[PDB]
Amino acid sequence: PSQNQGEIIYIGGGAGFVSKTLHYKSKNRDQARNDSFDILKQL
RNA sequence: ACGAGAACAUACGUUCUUUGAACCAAGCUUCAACUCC
Repeated sequence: PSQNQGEIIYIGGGAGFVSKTLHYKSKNRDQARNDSFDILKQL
């Protein structure tokens, strides 16, 4: 389902952690382990 | 047996007349009712 135009945004319907945040800038790996530690280490 | 004796510096009279504590000025700026399992 991408890319259609693409004019798509996520409105806050419980769309997810990575929808609400911004820090998948600017690589796949270090940001994934960063928020991995950040949310699911302290919980 | 005094340059002395007697003699209110007194009477009358509004600190009073006219005068906006005013003029200008957004309770506003930035925010996802949300994340996780």
